[PDB]
Amino acid sequence: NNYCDFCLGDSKINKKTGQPEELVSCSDCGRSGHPSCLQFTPVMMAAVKTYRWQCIECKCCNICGTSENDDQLLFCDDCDRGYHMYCLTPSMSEPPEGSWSCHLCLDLLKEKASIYQ
Ligand SMILES: [Zn+2]
Ligand SMILES: [Zn+2]
Ligand SMILES: [Zn+2]
Ligand SMILES: [Zn+2]
Repeated sequence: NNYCDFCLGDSKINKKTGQPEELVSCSDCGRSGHPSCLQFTPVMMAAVKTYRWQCIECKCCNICGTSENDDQLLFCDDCDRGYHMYCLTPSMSEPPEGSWSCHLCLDLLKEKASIYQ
């Protein structure tokens, strides 16, 4: 929990970059990483600190709260939250093309959301 799974560093030292960098930790299993190690964009690096982020193994739909039907569980390209295609309104029959930003991110980030330009 107090070490980055990817570089084995900690909050005091990112071993890849040499800089101090906060860890983000999965709210369910404790899997931790530096945001840069997790290869998050600066927008996502920021977003995962504003809510109880979950790693891919633990990720649940933010709407229904389940981790079932992973073949329909979208990840927002800005905040990394999961959403089932069928939980969205309107429901999506097929996955989207290109980048996809959830409603929370569109509201908060506006023009900085991935879906734009
Ligand atoms: Zn790291
Ligand atoms: Zn986890
Ligand atoms: Zn759902
Ligand atoms: Zn989002």
